[PDB]
Amino acid sequence: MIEVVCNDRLGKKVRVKCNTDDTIGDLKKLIAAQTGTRWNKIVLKKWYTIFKDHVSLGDYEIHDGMNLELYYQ
Repeated sequence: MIEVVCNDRLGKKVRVKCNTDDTIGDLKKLIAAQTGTRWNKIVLKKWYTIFKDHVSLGDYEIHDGMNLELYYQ
């Protein structure tokens, strides 16, 4: 299992729950299909890494309990 906190730099705090097996596309939908912040305009990047759907929480060094930057524009 892998927990990922989606810190809304815009002005909010929304924690998420997923796992290594999960992918970027799924994660994007996890938040988008909850708070309604889309999955395209939303800037979901941990520190500064391009989160591509063709992955599984690994290419960007993912751990079970980390924070991610969430910029809304």
